Amino acid sequence: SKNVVIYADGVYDMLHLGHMKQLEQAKKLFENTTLIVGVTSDNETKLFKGQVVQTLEERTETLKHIRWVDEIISPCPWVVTPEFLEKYKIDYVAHDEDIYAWLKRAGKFKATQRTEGVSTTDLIVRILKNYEDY
Amino acid sequence: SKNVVIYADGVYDMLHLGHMKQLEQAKKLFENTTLIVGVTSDNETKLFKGQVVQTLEERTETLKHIRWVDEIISPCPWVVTPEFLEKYKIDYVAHDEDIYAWLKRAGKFKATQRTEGVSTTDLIVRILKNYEDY
Repeated sequence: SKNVVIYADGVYDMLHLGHMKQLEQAKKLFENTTLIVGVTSDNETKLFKGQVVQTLEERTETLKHIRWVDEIISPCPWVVTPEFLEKYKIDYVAHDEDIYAWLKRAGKFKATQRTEGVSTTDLIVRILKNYEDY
Repeated sequence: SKNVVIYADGVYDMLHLGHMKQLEQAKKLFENTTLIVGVTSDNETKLFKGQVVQTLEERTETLKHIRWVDEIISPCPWVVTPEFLEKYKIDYVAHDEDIYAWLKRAGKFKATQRTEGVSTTDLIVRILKNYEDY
């Protein structure tokens, strides 16, 4: 079947299994896909969302090693526009008032899911529990 | 050119960029390769090497998402033997008195390098420095 261009964006700070499973899900939405991953800039992420440990260059370099990632746009725009989708010939946007209503209206919204309890910060908590409060 | 089977093993706890670059280097030792990655068991790692945060299943599941990894042996043997290399038709073993002298003697040892300062635990230290001692 025809190749389908999928776009997923995010911060991808401290990349963990949860991110990887979400990228896998986006890559597998159709039989033959090109998965483009957008990595948000350092300044926009901190201004609008919150703190980031790794720089754009670090977060991008790590994603390059993930088998589902076909292309990376780094930095990506903070807000997806219809002209952005036109410019990169994106067929669907994958991700987890409604600022995405236009995407759904256009038939280009594909839902993916988050995995709880697999984050990098979750592992640090596990390490700490070897140390009894008393 | 002919396909070359490469074997790299390790713990791969809290997989980070350093691991990923080492896997990439092993995968790229020749033009056409099959990279087999061995993931050490939980009990042998703790007995002989030291503490592990993630279980075998977790460490293995994460490696499955790395683009350089063609096959995984999980758990792998703690000590590589000549019969192991025969059994999986391994051409070279890649990794960073000399218990590996027989590998070098056989022409099957390929060196790879470690990256300093990119580990998961290094990121936690960076987080903590936002908090002044005083």
